[PDB]
Amino acid sequence: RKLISATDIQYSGSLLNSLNEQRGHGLFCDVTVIVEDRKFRAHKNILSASSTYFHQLFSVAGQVVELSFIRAEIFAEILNYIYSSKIVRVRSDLLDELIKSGQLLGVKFIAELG
Amino acid sequence: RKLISATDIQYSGSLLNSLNEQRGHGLFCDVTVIVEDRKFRAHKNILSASSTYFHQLFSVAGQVVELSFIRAEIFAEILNYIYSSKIVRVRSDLLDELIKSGQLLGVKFIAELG
Repeated sequence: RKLISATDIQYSGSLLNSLNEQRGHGLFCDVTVIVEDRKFRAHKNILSASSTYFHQLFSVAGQVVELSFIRAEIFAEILNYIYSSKIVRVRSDLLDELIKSGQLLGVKFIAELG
Repeated sequence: RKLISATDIQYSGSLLNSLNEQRGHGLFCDVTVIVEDRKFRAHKNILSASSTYFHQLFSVAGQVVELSFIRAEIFAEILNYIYSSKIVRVRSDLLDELIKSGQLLGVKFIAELG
């Protein structure tokens, strides 16, 4: 008569990495985000969960969203984070800009790097 | 002239928890799994990433999958893990059974509790 609990310390990382690979190939991706003229394919369940702006958007029909006021390479970073929990070796000047796009999109961790 | 990296230690947990809540309400869920006569709503991107059996299934059309040889309450646990990275206070006798369903579904961490 006993209870067992187990935690998979590596789960989160492998999941996220599989999910990031999925979006690299468009696997299971149900939305396309267009920034400047670059198109990012992605998963609504992930963006909704992690972004208050996308949370708002995806409570209604929509397969395409067009964003302004944010550069493609900056948005690329927001996604990389959304799909890894990390920003990695970002250059110090792009930071202020990155922080702002996090603010616009409601990605708390990016918004609050300052 | 400098590079910045940041890691969000809490990201994985919040993401997973938001995702688990989503499936509790069927939000963004694109598959239904029927075990015994219980129906579980879920996300293909998550199950594909985490289960080799579902990975196989979801490379083709299909909105419903019917499983046999696995009890509902046992499958419920596999999902809870898939959506938390943890099994929590599982009773010791159900374990052997849980391990087997992990084997059938190809959920490495569950398969390898022995």
